[PDB]
Amino acid sequence: DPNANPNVDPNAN
Amino acid sequence: QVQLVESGGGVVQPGRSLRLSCAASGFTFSNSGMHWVRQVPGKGLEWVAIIWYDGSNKYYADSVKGRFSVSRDNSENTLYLQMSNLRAEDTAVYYCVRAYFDSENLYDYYGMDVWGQGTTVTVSSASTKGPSVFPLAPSSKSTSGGTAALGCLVKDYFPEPVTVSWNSGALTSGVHTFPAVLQSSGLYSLSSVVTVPSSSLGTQTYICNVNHKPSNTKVDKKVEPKSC
Amino acid sequence: DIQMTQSPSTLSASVGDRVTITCRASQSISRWLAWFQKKPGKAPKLLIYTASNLESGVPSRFSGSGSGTEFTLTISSLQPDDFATYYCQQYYNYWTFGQGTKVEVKRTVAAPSVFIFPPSDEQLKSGTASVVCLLNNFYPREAKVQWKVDNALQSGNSQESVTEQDSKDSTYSLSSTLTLSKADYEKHKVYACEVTHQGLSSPVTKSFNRGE
Repeated sequence: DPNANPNVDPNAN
Repeated sequence: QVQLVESGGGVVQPGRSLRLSCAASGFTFSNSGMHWVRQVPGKGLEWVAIIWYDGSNKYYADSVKGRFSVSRDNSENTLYLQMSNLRAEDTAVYYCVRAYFDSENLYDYYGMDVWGQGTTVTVSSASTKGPSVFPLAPSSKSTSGGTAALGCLVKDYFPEPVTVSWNSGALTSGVHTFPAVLQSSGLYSLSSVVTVPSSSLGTQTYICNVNHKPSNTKVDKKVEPKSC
Repeated sequence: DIQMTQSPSTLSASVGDRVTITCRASQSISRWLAWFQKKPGKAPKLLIYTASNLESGVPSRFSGSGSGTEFTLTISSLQPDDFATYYCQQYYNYWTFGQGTKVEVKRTVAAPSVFIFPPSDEQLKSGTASVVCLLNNFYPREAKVQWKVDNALQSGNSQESVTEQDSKDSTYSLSSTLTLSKADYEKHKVYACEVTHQGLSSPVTKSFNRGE
C-alpha cells in the first residue's frame, strides 16, 4: 500500500 | 524548525537528465518517509514520488514512471530525484515534502505535512539570450483623465528572469511589470507599463532599465512621447 | 485514480466574513482529506488533516468538515492573513490535489482604463510586430479581451498576462499582446482591442490604423 505508514515503525524490534 | 531545502534546478535540454537534491534539517530525517511534488506552469499540483524512511519501498506517478527515480542518503540527510528523458511537460517547480509524521501511528493512511520552498527546472533547447527592449510610447491614445500610460516591451530572452526598473529606480509608483509569457519560439517576453501625470510628459524623461543576468546584459530604453 | 474538484474557483470576501469552500472527491475517500494554504511564491502550509483535525498553531477560526466525497473548509471570521489559495488533497489512494480556491479581497467594481500601443519602428525593423492592449486597475478579475484585425476576430496569435491583486487598492491589471510577422502586420490596416468587463455597460474598443 503506497499510502500505508512510510515512517519508522514506532513498534519496531 | 523542520526545514527542507531543494537544490539542483536549472535549464536542461529535452531528452537529458538532471538530479535534484533536498537537504533536510530540524528532525530525524532517517525516520521519515519523503515525497516529491511538482507544479508545472499552468497546471495543478502533481504528486511525483514517495520513498520510505529506510529506502525499502518507493512509488511513482504514471507520468514519470520509468524515467524518474527517487533515492535517499540517510547518513547525509539528503533526498534525491534523478530525472531522465526530460520533456517540456516536466518544466516545473519541484518541492521536497515530508510524509506526515506521527510518532504514535494513529491512522492507517498517510499524507504530507511540511514542504520546502521549491527548485525550478526548465526543460528547453533555447540558447541563453538577452532581451530586445522596445518602447510603448504614450500618446493622446494612452491618456485618460490627466494620466498617461507608457511602457517597454521586453522581448525574446532566455532563461528567466529579467528585472525591470524605471529611471534607475526613482520611478516605482504606478508601475506594473507583468509575469513573463513563454512564446512558441521558446523565448520569454513581458511588458512593463507605468501610468504618469500627463502634465509631466514634456519635462520629465522616462527610461526603462532592463537587466538580464544570465546573458550579462543591461539595456536602457528612453520612451519618447508621441505628438499624435 | 481519484479526482478532486474544488469550488468556487475564486471567492471574493472581506475581513470579518464567514467563508466556506467545497471539495468533492470522485470516489469515496472516507476521512483521508487534507487542506493546505498557499500564498504566491511560498510553500503550501498544512492546516487541516484527517478532514477535520486542525494542525498545531492553526487558529480556531478554521474548521474542516465532511466524510466520503463532500468536504468543506470554513473560516468563521476571515482575517487579513487568510487571503490565499486553498488546496484540498486526498491521501487515500496515492495523493491528488484539487485545482485550488483563491480567496481574494472584495472591493467595488472598477472598470479598466484601456490603452492600445502600436508596434515601434525599432521592432518593425527586425521583422516582427507586437501590438499591446493594456487593461489597467480593474476589478473583478474576469475580463474578455479580443483582437480584430481589419475587423476579423483573431485566433491563436495573442497571449495574456495578469498581475496579482494589488495590495493597496485590490485591483488587477492585464496585458494582451498580439504578435504578427512584419509581412502580416503590413497586409492589414485596422487594429482593434475589444474589452468586455462587468464595470462596462457595453464593450469598449481601442483601435488604430497602421501608420497614424
